[PDB]
Amino acid sequence: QCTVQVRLELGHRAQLRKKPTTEGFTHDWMVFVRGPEQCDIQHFVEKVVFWLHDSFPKPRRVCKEPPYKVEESGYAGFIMPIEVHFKNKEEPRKVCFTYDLFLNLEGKVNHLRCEKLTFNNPTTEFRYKLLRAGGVMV
Ligand SMILES: Cc1ccc(C(=O)Nc2ccc3nc(CN4CCCCC4)[nH]c3c2)cc1I
Repeated sequence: QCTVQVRLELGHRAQLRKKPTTEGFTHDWMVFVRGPEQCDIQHFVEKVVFWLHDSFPKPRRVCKEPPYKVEESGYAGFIMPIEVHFKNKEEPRKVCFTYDLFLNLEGKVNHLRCEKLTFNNPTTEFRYKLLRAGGVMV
């Protein structure tokens, strides 16, 4: 009976371009998954999959190593599913967030969403990956 908590930070920045691109993109944005300061989520994260709006080319964007992010331009916000896959042999194998990639049509957005994962009775192997990433026993 051991519990290990880890923290993920999901976020995005978005800025209204001074002048739109020749292709009518009004906004640059960047979305990411990371750990807090001094933690290393690559120890227990296999890959992060960002599911972009179906209008984007290759909207299944995968990062297998850090940084777990996508940098894009576009013209609108949307709801972006983000799957974080674990280096876990048992359940849960992954967690899915629905991320609100919203834009400020009149300027800049800099948003952070903090997600605390609780793993009950991880395998010895996966427990090792969580604590090495900076996870805490509860
Ligand atoms: C409700 C909605 C929200 C966002 C988009 C959008 O911005 N789509 C989009 C579609 C294609 C794109 N292509 C780029 C520019 N490239 C993409 C490939 C890598 C280099 C940058 N940005 C793109 C943005 C479309 C809709 I309707």
